[PDB]
This record gives sequence, C-alpha cells and structure tokens, in this order.
Amino acid sequence: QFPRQCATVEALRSGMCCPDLSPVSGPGTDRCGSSSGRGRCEAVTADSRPHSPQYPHDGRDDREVWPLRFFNRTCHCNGNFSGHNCGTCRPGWRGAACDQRVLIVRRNLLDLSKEEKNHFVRALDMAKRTTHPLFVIATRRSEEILGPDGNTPQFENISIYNYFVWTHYYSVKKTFLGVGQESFGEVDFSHEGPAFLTWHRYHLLRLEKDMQEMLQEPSFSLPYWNFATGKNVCDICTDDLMGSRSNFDSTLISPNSVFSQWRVVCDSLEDYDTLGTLCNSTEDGPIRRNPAGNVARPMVQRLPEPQDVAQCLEVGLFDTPPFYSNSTNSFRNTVEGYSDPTGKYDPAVRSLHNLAHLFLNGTGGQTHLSPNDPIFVLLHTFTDAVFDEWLRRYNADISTFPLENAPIGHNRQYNMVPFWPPVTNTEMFVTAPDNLGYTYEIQWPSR
Ligand SMILES: *[C@@H]1O[C@H](CO[C@@H]2O[C@@H](C)[C@@H](O)[C@@H](O)[C@@H]2O)[C@@H](O[C@@H]2O[C@H](CO)[C@@H](O[C@@H]3O[C@H](CO[C@H]4O[C@H](CO)[C@@H](O)[C@H](O)[C@@H]4O)[C@@H](O)[C@H](O[C@H]4O[C@H](CO)[C@@H](O)[C@H](O)[C@@H]4O)[C@@H]3O)[C@H](O)[C@H]2NC(C)=O)[C@H](O)[C@H]1NC(C)=O
Ligand SMILES: *[C@@H]1O[C@H](CO)[C@@H](O[C@@H]2O[C@H](CO)[C@@H](O)[C@H](O)[C@H]2NC(C)=O)[C@H](O)[C@H]1NC(C)=O
Ligand SMILES: *[C@@H]1O[C@H](CO)[C@@H](O[C@@H]2O[C@H](CO)[C@@H](O)[C@H](O)[C@H]2NC(C)=O)[C@H](O)[C@H]1NC(C)=O
Ligand SMILES: *[C@@H]1O[C@H](CO)[C@@H](O)[C@H](O)[C@H]1NC(C)=O
Ligand SMILES: N[C@@H](Cc1ccc(O)cc1O)C(=O)O
Ligand SMILES: [Zn+2]
Ligand SMILES: [Zn+2]
Ligand SMILES: [Zn+2]
Ligand SMILES: [Zn+2]
Repeated sequence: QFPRQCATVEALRSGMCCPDLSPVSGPGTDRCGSSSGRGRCEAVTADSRPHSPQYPHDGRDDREVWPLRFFNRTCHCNGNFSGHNCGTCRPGWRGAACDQRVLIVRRNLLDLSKEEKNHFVRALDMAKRTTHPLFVIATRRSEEILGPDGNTPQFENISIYNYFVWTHYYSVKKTFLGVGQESFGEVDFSHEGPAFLTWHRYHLLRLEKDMQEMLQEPSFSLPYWNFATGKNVCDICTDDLMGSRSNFDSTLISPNSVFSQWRVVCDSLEDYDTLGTLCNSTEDGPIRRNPAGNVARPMVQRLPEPQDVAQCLEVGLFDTPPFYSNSTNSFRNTVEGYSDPTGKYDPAVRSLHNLAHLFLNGTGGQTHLSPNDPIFVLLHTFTDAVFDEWLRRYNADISTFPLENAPIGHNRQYNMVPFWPPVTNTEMFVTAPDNLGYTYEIQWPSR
C-alpha cells in the first residue's frame, strides 16, 4: 500500500514517506519534487473525530487514524501537482507544468467499437500480469512488519490489477483477535456507511491512472456496465468481453476468454484470520461466476430494473443516521443496495449495487474477493455514475455526510483506507467533470 521506496526499515523508523522525484544532488535532495517547487514533505492530517461504537473494540487495528500507524509525514504537492512524490498531475490535468486540462469520458462497455472492446480486455489482462511500478503490499500486520529478525520488511511486489484487489481486501478484513481474545466487532472501511461511494470512487480513479501509466495512453478510460436492465442474464458475459459460461464447468469462464486464465488473490480467510497474516501476491484458483444461478434466493436472480436507478436519485439526503446498512431515506444506503430504491430500509431488500454483485453467484459476490472478477470494475464505474449524477442534481450537498460517529473508516475527513498518499472522503465528494477530469456518457431514465 506504500511506495516501494518507503517499505524499508529506515523509512518506517523515520515515520516519513517522502520519496525523491529527481535526486540529482544525491539521495534525499529532491523529496516530493521540492527542488523544482512541485511539493513538500509535511505532517499527515488524519481524522481524530470519534466513530460509532463497537463491542468489543481494542483500538489496536492498524487501520485506525490511517496512515498514522506507519507514517506521519507524506508529500503535500503544490498547485495541480500530485503523486506519491508529486511527479505527476492532479486528475484532470496534464503536462510538465500540469496546466493542460484533459477530460476523459467513461462509456457503456456495450457502446464501444469492436476495436476498443479488444483494447479494454487486453489492457485489463495486461494490468493483471504486470508488476505495479510503485506500490508494494504488506503481508504482515504492523507488529510483525519487519520480520522475525526485525530487519526484514514483510512487503511483496504485486501486479497492477492485484493491487486493486488487495486494497479492497484490506479495507474489509476482520480485525485480528489472537489467542484468548474475544470475538471483536466486525468492521468495514469501505461499505455499510457513507464512505462506500467515495472509497470506491477513488478505487476506480487509482486503477484508471495506473492503467493509463501502464499503457502510456493518458486518455484511457474505464468503461461501465449498465446492470439496471431487469435482465436475467449478464449481457457482457461474452467471450469478446468479460467471458461467457464454460461449457465444461458452468461456474467457470469460457476457456475462450483470457479471464478463464486469471487466478485470484486473497482467498485464504482461514489462514489470515488464524495465522495472523495478510493477503499476499500468490494467486490460487480461478474466478467463479454463475449469473442468475443462485437458486436458493430467487430475489438474487434478476438485475435491478431501470426505474430502480431513477427512483433512488429521488432520495435527497446523501446519508442518514446511524450511517449504516440499516439507514432509511439515505441515498447512499439505497444505491449501495441495503434499502429499497425509494429509500425504505428492509433487512430483506437487496437492490442495485448489492443486487448486481449477488446476481453473479460467484467470486464477484464475496466481499473480500469480489474485485478478482473484472466485472467488478464495470459494476462500480456504473455505481459511480449514479453517484456523479446525484452530486450534480443536489449541488454536492455534503452536509448530511457525518463528521463523526459514522462507522470506523466513514467519517467525512477520514483518510480512505489504505490509499496512498492519504486522501479523504471529502476530496472525492465533487462533481467529476469539473473537479476530477472525467465524465460519463450516460442517459438516465426519465419517469
Ligand atoms: C512521527 O514519527 C516519528 C517516527 O516514529 C516512527 O514512525 C511513527 C509513524 C510510528 O510508527 C512510530 O512508532 C515509529 O517509531 C516519531 O519519532 C519517534 O517517536 C518515538 C516515540 O516517542 C521515539 O521513541 C521513543 O524514544 C524515547 C527517547 O529516546 C531515547 O533514546 C535512547 C534509546 O533507548 C534512550 O537510551 C534514551 O533514554 C533517549 O531518551 C524513549 O524514551 C521511548 O521509549 C519508551 O517508549 C516506548 C514507546 O514509545 C516503549 O516501547 C519503551 O519501552 C519506553 O517506555 C521511545 O522509544 C523515537 O525515537 C522517535 N524517532 C525519531 C527518529 O525521532 C515522531 O515523534 C512522530 N511525530 C509526531 C508529531 O507524532
Ligand atoms: C451460489 O448460489 C448457490 C445456490 O443458490 C449457493 O449454494 C447454496 O447455498 C445455500 C445457502 O447457504 C445452501 O444451504 C445450499 O446447500 C447451497 N446449494 C447448493 C446447490 O450448493 C452458493 O453459496 C452461491 N455461491 C455464491 C458464491 O454466491
Ligand atoms: C442499525 O444497527 C445498529 C448497529 O447494530 C443498531 O444499533 C444498536 O442499537 C441497540 C438499541 O438501540 C443497542 O443496544 C446496540 O448496542 C446498538 N449496536 C451498536 C453496534 O451500537 C441499530 O438498532 C440499528 N438502527 C436502526 C435504525 O434500526
Ligand atoms: C520490484 O520491481 C522493480 C522494478 O519493477 C525491481 O527493480 C525490484 O528488484 C523488484 N523488487 C523485488 C523485491 O523483487
Ligand atoms: N449483501 C452483499 C452485497 C455485496 C457488497 C459488496 C461486495 O464486494 C460483495 C457483495 O456480495 C454483501 O454485503 O456481501
Ligand atoms: Zn477506534
Ligand atoms: Zn504544502
Ligand atoms: Zn466494495
Ligand atoms: Zn461493490
């Protein structure tokens, strides 16, 4: 989750993650591109405000007041610069001066030409096989991060797409208990609470940026899946897109799709929750997908209706107390899918984003594994298009987004876990076209 440069004994010892940009005069002489004016090494801001109660709750979780368990100094960039060392630009800008506005367009995957479709799944496949040039992932919790001999950082290289999967797993994993310790309350830094929409927003942005980097195609954009069709099939589960059903195992992907070759990460909950370890970069086992195949829950075998999207955009409040999966008249809880499309919570309703996950009846539905099915990307670009439309209709009314007593990870000014450099929910609560340099090509149901 941290730059390779910072995953060292010395940098953890200093508490400082301020890598060089262009260290012409030797190591440490252009931290954060300070010698060119691009940024400065400064103290991290981290939300201190209180969260909703948990029984029991030790507070030993390395995700509290993120990222302070590891670093308390990052790069703060000036102007429209950003990046872990301020070597790149804020979203929406390009150039060595970061002064050319760029605007990329995210579109319906089904609207793409045959050429762009092939480019997408090949780009996706590439990002699955290519080492992240920048981030490395911890395989051990903080108290063991430096190894048995105390001089060996427990960090692994990981692929671009697997990093996208890893960050999601880390945000939902259970707090370790140990030996003799009671069952700690279950927590979720990226679902069941207001930060769900902004966490996943940044999640996508980080993948888009990493893939534009990988391809050296600055305008590359992530497309989206309109799952609000009422359909009883998955209309992008074809061999020229996300993969059709295997004729040999009806829960596998057709061997004629590259995605049948993908192998998953983070599928060892039993190992982690007992050995005390974290998901690592070693893959094991294929994607399972079985659209409409959940015969035990008939509600989970059709997709959301088109009016479900239009109706949830009528919920005027962004979120409501207790800012949880049981909130009512809360647009966040509606689009996430724990309340019905009108606003009304019911513990039996599964709608929209949650409905779309369960529909897949496979790897795409398990909360710790779901990004391993690449349909995750396009399910979430769609969800984010709904978020972006809401932000527009209601001029980004951030007021009902709680500053405190939200579930842990979800306070308005929390640094979304485990993204780097630190980045608050507030920074994602903006219309995308003007403030984040992307927009959606989408028409909304007009009822
Ligand atoms: C920002 O981070 C700085 C770096 O700290 C690391 O990174 C952060 C993000 C965390 O991961 C942190 O745990 C990492 O260590 C941080 O500076 C560091 O602050 C710590 C905590 O105070 C310092 O450790 C303490 O040092 C004192 C005094 O130094 C003694 O040096 C020798 C060595 O033994 C002694 O013989 C002398 O008596 C010196 O006086 C120790 O008294 C103290 O030990 C006691 O406390 C610890 C827990 O803190 C217990 O385990 C012990 O048993 C003792 O009860 C600490 O070890 C550390 O030196 C310091 N490092 C540097 C490089 O400055 C900084 O404070 C953070 N800034 C902010 C604003 O929060
Ligand atoms: C996919 O759906 C199937 C069938 O709808 C699920 O397996 C059933 O789960 C129920 C409830 O837990 C069990 O009592 C049944 O024994 C299971 N049926 C069969 C035929 O195995 C399955 O868990 C779903 N998988 C995912 C990943 O969503
Ligand atoms: C939503 O779920 C929360 C969290 O479980 C519920 O809060 C509980 O409320 C009861 C009585 O009000 C307390 O005894 C529990 O300790 C609370 N749990 C926690 C974790 O704090 C709440 O009841 C639900 N809210 C609604 C509106 O139904
Ligand atoms: C990580 O990758 C970089 C280049 O991508 C390489 O220089 C380095 O040796 C790799 N690190 C490890 C720990 O294998
Ligand atoms: N109700 C489901 C919906 C869901 C949400 C997110 C996810 O990654 C996978 C999912 O399957 C759950 O909380 O497990
Ligand atoms: Zn706490
Ligand atoms: Zn600054
Ligand atoms: Zn998620
Ligand atoms: Zn999701």
